Amino acid sequence: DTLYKVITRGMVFERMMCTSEALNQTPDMISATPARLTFSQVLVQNPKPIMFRNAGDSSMIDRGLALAEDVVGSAGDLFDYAVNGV
Amino acid sequence: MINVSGFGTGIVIVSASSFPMGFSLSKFADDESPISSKELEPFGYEMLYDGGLFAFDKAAPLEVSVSVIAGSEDDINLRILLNSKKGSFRFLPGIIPDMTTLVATLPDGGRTVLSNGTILKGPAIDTIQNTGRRKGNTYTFVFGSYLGAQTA
Repeated sequence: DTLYKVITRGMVFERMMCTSEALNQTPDMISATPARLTFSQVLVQNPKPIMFRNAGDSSMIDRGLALAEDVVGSAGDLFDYAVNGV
Repeated sequence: MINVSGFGTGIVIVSASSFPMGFSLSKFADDESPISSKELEPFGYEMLYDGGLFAFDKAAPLEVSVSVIAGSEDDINLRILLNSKKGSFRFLPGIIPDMTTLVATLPDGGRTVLSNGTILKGPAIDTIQNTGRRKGNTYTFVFGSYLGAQTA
């Protein structure tokens, strides 16, 4: 889920995820453990997003053609709970 | 006034099957080094690319060379040790068959014991030099358990 940013000596990269890991256990080293990792970049169009600070001030997502899914208790009782308060 | 003499050194070597009781070493050759060992190298280091250092552990054995006068009884005993085979006699788990334990005594009084190891190599027959002297036979051991004994 998380995207990571990597800062080497002078070079800064963004949108990376780890893709590998290779531990090693050898008589050459007992105290420590030599490891070799690997990262790959997530490629996306429009690398610089555009953001609005107002939630109402935003565009319109589109959700299409779902089902009413029914499975509901009753008609009168739910309304008599919703307006009478209980 | 520090005494670093080697006069009076004695060694006892005990085995698991060949010499369950052990024998003694007292006749040390003249031309060769009577006893010596290689450097113990139990640590390592790698250099990071920032510019720093990193130190760790690594495995290290211990090797000893012992020389005797050719024709002595101790040479016969050491040749007996060298002639045995690991594939022979019994087998039981995890003992490095026929452990040889070496107990060395210093003229000063300090004692050291080394275990978990076996003989490694040595001569098979005597050799004659240009001057008509048989050379001093040498034998190499390997030890895995340097028991930290340096007591007075």
